[PDB]
Amino acid sequence: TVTDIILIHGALNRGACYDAVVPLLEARGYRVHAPDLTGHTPGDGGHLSVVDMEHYTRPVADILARAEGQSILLGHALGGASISWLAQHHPDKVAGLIYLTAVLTAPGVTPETFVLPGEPNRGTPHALDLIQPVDEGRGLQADFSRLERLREVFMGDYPGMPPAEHFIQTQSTVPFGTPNPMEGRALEIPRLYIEALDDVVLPIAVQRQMQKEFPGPVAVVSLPASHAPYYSMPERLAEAIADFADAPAEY
Repeated sequence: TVTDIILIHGALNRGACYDAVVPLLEARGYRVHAPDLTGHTPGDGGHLSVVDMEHYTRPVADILARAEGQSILLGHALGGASISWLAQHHPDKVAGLIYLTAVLTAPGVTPETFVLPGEPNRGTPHALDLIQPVDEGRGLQADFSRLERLREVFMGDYPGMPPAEHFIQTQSTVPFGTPNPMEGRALEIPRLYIEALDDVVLPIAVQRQMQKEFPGPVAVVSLPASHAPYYSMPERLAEAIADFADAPAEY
């Protein structure tokens, strides 16, 4: 029943960031997607172009529409906020949810609740520190005065640096404010959390707090990884992805 797997980029990234993995999941027989979200394609308008989440996530919904059977939505970092939103609006069309060191918020809880300082086990002080407001506050951009610091925190995973086709310049604050609207059939959908144990953007302590705070069971797999599992262990990540799309409920 599960024909398609859809990989979804986090803040200030692009679908290309997944290139190490797309062939590995194609091998296991799926149709593999790594779209760019609205405002994440150079020359598509940029961060200000994105009205809301329905508009931010439309490129995936388009795919989900064209799927032949079921689909699996993976999200990375802020990408978790998207697959949660889509799950509620296409629960017929998606058969499982992967949150790859991603933001998973209980219904009604926004992603900033965990990005911002809070108790208990909430916030990402490294990420707020290297990501600054721009455009009178309606976009976020990295802090290029500290490039090596940017690499240590976000690109540590890359062997050796990541290519330019992986990132964008400024990110819309739309997914940050919009709460998780999941309900009903949406919550039936199986859930798995791949957590990067060595992530210091989104620290393991915050990763578990979200699983705990989320109503209902979340299956869990654990990668000894930095911020990006895909860069440093595409195989290990690809396997645990394709084992989940083989049988999401049992897994």
